[PDB]
Amino acid sequence: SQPVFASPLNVEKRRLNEERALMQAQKANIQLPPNYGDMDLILFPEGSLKNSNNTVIPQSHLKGKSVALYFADGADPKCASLLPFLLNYYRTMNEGGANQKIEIIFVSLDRDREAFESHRAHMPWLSIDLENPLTEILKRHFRVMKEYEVPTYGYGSRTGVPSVIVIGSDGREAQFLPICSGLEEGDRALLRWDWRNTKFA
Amino acid sequence: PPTLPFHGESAYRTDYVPKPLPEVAKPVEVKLPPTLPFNAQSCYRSEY
Repeated sequence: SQPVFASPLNVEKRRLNEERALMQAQKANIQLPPNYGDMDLILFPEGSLKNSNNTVIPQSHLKGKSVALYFADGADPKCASLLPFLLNYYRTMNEGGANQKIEIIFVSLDRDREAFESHRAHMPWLSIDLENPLTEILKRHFRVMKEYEVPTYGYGSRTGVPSVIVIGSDGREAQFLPICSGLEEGDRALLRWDWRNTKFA
Repeated sequence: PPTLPFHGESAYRTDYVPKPLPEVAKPVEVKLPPTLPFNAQSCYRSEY
């Protein structure tokens, strides 16, 4: 139930972990349903993330870094202002040291096949495929949505396009970067992204 | 005319959210120094 309750990640977290809880109960004095601290999952499955040339990278590479979804759209001119600042910010992290510090998972709100690839050529980090259903799954997890067509469950629009949210292993939000938020500090909220505490386990 | 669907939240419910509790488990472990043996003699124990 973190950060929200009515999320497709959330409903599959509880369903799968109580399924393994019922099996270990009948294979063995335990409490049901399991606690949220015992909620364990894989966020990105084996064929989700890929960089350029469409080659998949496993999530064992992602550990020890600070990964962050970049909910974006190539037609929204809020977002187009934020590409060269995010490209410059990501580039300077990864060059300055022995290892790569941050990482960006690109989540797209484009319209068709041509719209995704035209956006995808300007940036070097990872992505999730638009046609893969998990792009829709993470928007309704983080309440990141442009215009109201899908009914949110008593919540509001947490943020519109664009947004950079750093994530944890169990799917929780770690800190929100307020580009267009209650702070509205666009083009400078990327400096508030620390990486010592927001480490992907 | 179309009905524009409602979006909006109070500032209390967007900032005061339930939060991940801090993961604190650390006691103050101390190591006792071993006592050195009592190698001392009285004078009347030395020469008498």
